[PDB]
Amino acid sequence: KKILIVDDEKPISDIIKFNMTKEGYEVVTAFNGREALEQFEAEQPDIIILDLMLPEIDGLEVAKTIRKTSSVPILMLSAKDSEFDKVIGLELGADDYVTKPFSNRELQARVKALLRR
Ligand code: BEF
Ligand SMILES: [Mn+2]
Repeated sequence: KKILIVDDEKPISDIIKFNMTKEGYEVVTAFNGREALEQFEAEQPDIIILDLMLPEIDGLEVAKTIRKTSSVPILMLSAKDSEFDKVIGLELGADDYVTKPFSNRELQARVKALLRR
């Protein structure tokens, strides 16, 4: 299965990529919202892990845009942790929302859980 990881911080991106690889997933990466949409269209990932504070296009806009055409599972992963952030994320179409700092194992488990549907 193929995961698109969207995050503008390379160290965070790398950590997630390392862990999903070790899990057997094919990983594709994007470092801003424009790249996220471009990779989504080119790669057709099975699941997107989606940072919110991004250059070019923010994660909410990315999610809103993707949802015009696709029901691909989206897991938002953000330092933004307020009630408002989580609720708007989910209402815009995120299937799950995980906050930074995060557990690698819990991220793994939630990806498996989302894929399971
Ligand atoms: F910049 Be992500 F919203 F932690
Ligand atoms: Mn960010």
